[PDB]
Amino acid sequence: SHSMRYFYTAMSRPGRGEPRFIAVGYVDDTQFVRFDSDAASPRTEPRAPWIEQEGPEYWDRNTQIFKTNTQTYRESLRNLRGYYNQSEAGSHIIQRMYGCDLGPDGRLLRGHDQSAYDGKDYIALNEDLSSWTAADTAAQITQRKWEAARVAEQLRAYLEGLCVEWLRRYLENGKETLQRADPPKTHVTHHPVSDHEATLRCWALGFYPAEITLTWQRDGEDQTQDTELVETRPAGDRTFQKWAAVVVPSGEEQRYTCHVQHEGLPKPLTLRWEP
Amino acid sequence: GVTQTPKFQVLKTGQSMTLQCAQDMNHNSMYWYRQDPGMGLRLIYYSASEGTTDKGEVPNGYNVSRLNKREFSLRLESAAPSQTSVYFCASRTRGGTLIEQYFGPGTRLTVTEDLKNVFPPEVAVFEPSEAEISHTQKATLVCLATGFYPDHVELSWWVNGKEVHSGVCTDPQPLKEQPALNDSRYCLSSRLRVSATFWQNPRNHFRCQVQFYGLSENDEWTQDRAKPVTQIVSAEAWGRA
Amino acid sequence: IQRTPKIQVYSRHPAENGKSNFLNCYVSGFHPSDIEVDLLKNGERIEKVEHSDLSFSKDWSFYLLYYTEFTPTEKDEYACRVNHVTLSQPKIVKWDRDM
Amino acid sequence: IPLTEEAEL
Amino acid sequence: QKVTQAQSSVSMPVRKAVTLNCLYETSWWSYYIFWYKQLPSKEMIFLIRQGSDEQNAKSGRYSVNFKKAAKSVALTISALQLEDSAKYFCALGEGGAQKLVFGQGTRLTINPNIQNPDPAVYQLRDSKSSDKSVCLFTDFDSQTNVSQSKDSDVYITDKCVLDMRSMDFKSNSAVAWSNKSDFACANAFNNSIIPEDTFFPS
Repeated sequence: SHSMRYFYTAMSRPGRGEPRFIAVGYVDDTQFVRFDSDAASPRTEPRAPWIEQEGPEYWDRNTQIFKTNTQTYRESLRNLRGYYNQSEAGSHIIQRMYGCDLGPDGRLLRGHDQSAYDGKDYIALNEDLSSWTAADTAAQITQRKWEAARVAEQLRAYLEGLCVEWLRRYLENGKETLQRADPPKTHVTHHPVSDHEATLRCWALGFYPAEITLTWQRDGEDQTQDTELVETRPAGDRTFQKWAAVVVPSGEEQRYTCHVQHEGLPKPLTLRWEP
Repeated sequence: GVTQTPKFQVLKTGQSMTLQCAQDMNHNSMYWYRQDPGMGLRLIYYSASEGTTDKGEVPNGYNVSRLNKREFSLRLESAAPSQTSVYFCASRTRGGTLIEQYFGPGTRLTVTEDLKNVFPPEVAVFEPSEAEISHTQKATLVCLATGFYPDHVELSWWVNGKEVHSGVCTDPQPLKEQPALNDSRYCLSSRLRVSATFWQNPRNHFRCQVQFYGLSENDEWTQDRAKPVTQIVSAEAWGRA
Repeated sequence: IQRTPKIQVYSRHPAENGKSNFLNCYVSGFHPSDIEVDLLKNGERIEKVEHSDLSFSKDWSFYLLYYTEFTPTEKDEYACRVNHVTLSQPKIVKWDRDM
Repeated sequence: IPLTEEAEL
Repeated sequence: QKVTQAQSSVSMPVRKAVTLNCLYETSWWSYYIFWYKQLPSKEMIFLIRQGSDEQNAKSGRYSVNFKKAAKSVALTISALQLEDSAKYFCALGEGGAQKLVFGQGTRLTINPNIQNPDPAVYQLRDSKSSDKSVCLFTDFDSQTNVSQSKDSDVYITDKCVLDMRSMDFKSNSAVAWSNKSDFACANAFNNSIIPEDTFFPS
């Protein structure tokens, strides 16, 4: 279920210069492009080896788009400041996520386009790719303008067309990394915390993509509410790490098993603490 | 919409001229194009928004300035005959699908080596043929505007206090009186056809009116003939039994 | 509208005394985007520390990865220093090889 | 590739 | 060229349909094609747009046959009216900037249905203000074409369609004039192929 996503950030900074526009693109959990208008001569830069297979026109054209976006989001920030009757002295941020989910037939499974203002939902393209959900009265102004401008029709064409076509292209150009799931390396540790309790921590290291399920079971019963589960974290080499811990009564450790589900595993793993 | 001034302009080789454009549609993207006769439009400069002009993207012989959100200017710094063209300004919205460009009415600009080449039209109205009236019970008046340069004219027919369009046909483009020449003067013909009974009433008043665009009061003129300034040249006819 | 950052201090590879590795500090779940992060070696600011690009999660909160090359010992103690508009005093998280 | 052109909010 | 309109001129009777071809070249992954018509006043009128990621465009009497692989984007105008006579331009707008590249255009002439042809050449009355003699070729069927004169002192204009709206009457005409004493309407249009039944009054 591959996907392509772009994440846009535009932040106003009155007095400290023009609004800053940042764009990053992802195929699944792999970042492949970056644009930051804060550079002296801003350019789109590669963030994955396979995107460097594109020719010079690709980079020039992406830079043109993102440079234009820098100017367009400056106007959008002014518009929203007017919608909310906000002062010209405060700093505000627009965030946006959009992209396509690839179905098994090589065509669009689901399209996405969501925006936020100051960290709160603002407007979103509905699943039919033909209508919008506005969060508040201000976003209903954007909705009316985008209904008349037919923005949903533009987005639907992109999501069903170029987004799918170029995601399939990237998946091919980098299939030796993008289409190779890396299974986690796994082990279980044991730490006493009292005379009668101990910590069982189940580790998953070096896996890709980030999607994974680590669960503890006691006599085959899920221990979700009792499990400390840290956020999946990046290793720095495009792989990820995660662990799950449970505090158990001393002497029950054999009743506890760790279950690891990941795309790179031939079969789901069942792990125990082995003294 | 998109407005442009001036609508017509004649220049001597080496003169400067600034063309003005404005759009009231809240657009950001604006354009200057030029159209040589018989050709399509060709881009001169694209202004995505207010800001400093990239002189490296401005073709030689032109200056452009985005004055504000609405106003966009194009200057010929030293007019050359090859810059004879119809200059179009355009604007568009960005985003969505309705991104087609709105064009201004254009500036029809002719550059000539000597303003002694500029002549207003002679305008004459020719009354209907008696043979046409008896054969068809209709009456066709013909208006001829001849000997004008540049080809910057607007012809209209006026009947009993109104500009009319029914029964009217004007040539879509002028003809060169001497096609083998480059500074040739131009001709234009137009017809107005009415019923015999309408033509036969002497109370009916027909007028062929040709707005010509030429020199202004700021231009110098040393020739002995009248200064060929922008002016209306007209000819009239009244019905007769 | 403010969200305080989470912090994780860890290594790219399992820690071994004397073997080269990477020291990671992962800040996430914070808002707004302005944040200050410094890596510490026994309290001293580790010089020349890189960081990943700025992105955000599905809940619009931001996250960044700060990393540097280092070499663990049996005595060296590392930590991460983070300051944010939601923190009165900057919070310090010491590195635990089992976390 | 990104969306080729952006609308103002 | 980057945009090619291979038809220089097209004629089609009223109430019928016409297809205007356009070929383009581009390496952009995203673009639009636009069709405009231009009036003799030089006014540009937008007709229809075709996005590279969109299905075949249709807008009223205008439709686009978008063959993306062949980069062909022909415009079809159905139920033609006399008002459709104009010069039609195909324009390519690439990427974000939309710096339009225009074809050379195609002049479309919609011919009226002359119900009761009465081809004739009439001499109009001389103007006391002018030295020119004027002849009018009129009421011929739309199958007749008007050629320029072989005499340098005789000027001839192309055929023109007028519509007497209150009488539901359309007629073609062309004008010929000269100030020479050897000029006569009996020979004004000798260089054209005029109908054999053309009326020359006494």
